[PDB]
Amino acid sequence: GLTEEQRMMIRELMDAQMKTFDTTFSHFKNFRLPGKWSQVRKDLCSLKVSLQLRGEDGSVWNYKPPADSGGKEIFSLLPHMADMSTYMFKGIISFAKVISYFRDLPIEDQISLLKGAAFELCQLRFNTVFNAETGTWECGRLSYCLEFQQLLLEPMLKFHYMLKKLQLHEEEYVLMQAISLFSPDRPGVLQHRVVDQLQEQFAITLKSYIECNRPQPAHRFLFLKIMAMLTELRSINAQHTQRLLRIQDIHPFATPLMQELFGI
Ligand SMILES: C[C@H](Sc1nc(N)cc(Cl)n1)c1cc2ccoc2cn1
Repeated sequence: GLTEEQRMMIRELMDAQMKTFDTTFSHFKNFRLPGKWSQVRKDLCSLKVSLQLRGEDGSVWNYKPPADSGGKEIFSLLPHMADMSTYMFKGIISFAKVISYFRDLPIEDQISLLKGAAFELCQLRFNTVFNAETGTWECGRLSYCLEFQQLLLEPMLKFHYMLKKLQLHEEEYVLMQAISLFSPDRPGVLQHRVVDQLQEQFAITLKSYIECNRPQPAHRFLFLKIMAMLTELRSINAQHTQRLLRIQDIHPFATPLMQELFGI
């Protein structure tokens, strides 16, 4: 069964998540909206989605993006998306700051862990508003709807659908976020021991929490189907840091906060 320590660890996680996650994005506003190596900088074709705003008043605005052609007109969705990253990243920074195990680390190590994990916890805070029947991320009054339902050739997508299929609980979707924020192997971490011991506690609690609350055959090898997911999320996260730095190197759009995160 679960111990008192584990129960208190999940409760601090769940608490921090409640307090710092706006699942309806009420406080997301005043954000922008669409009015050589380039070769590759057509990295934007992979992250292309149609966007929908409802008002409230009953209105609907819908944006359908263009087609890679000529050159520009594809950046037409780099300012708003950056606004969304910034809204997200701040929720993720508040999440970390309000966990005692995190506030206890030295400042320089908090900054290391945030820069390693911000993406990963976003993409997780995002799987839970993902709708895999319609392929869309329901962000409150905002929708980002995916434009062959077999092009999960896109890592990110192939990872959103897989994750979704697991039907994790809020306690899961939370512990996976601890496990990923506390990675000892992140550039610039000093207290590599403490952090490794912390991760190790978060894992064993996830594993107990599953063997305690999921006896069904569908849930077998789950804890591991989950750990491998995280290992994968680390890779997608590298591939996109890189992709994102390319776009930025030729068409600067990162907010200050994203500059801090990526050390620009
Ligand atoms: C906002 C980013 S895309 C993005 N595009 C850029 N050009 C730069 C940056 Cl920094 N981010 C995003 C949005 C959603 C919505 C659902 O899942 C998501 C995962 N990531």
